Amino acid sequence: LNAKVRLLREELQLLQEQGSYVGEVVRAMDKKKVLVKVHPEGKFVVDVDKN
Amino acid sequence: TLEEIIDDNHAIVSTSVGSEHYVSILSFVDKDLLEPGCSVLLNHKVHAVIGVLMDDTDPLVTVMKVEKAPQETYADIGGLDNQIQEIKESVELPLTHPEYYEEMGIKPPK
Repeated sequence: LNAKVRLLREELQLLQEQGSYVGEVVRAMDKKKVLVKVHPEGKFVVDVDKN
Repeated sequence: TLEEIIDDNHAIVSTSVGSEHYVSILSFVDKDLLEPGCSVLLNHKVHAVIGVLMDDTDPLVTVMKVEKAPQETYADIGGLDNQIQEIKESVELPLTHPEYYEEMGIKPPK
């Protein structure tokens, strides 16, 4: 019963955030980079994450 | 994209970002691999050249397939023989023989 209450107070804190762009990956490259075309925007080379 | 190549250590660039910054090129990438109208990488606030983009599109030209060494041979048709010598002498023969073209001094037909 207590666990659930702790879940609620946490949630309020996190919520101030800043979002993520949607893109589509054109193709992956072995520099451990990806070329992406963002939809209203341009295309970029971006560095993959850890996971 | 690099618009055009201004050889007195300049170039024209069109940015869809905002800022541009005239920089010295890195030593991995040179200007001898830069061609006019080429795509290149710029930073989004110091707008400098990391590398040239290595991702190029499909030949957009009219219908073509390129093929290295097709399956078929010319031993299957027969009795046509003379025509077969004619293409032989023109196309195949100079590849086979450099020095026969040197003696005569001329090219087999284009």
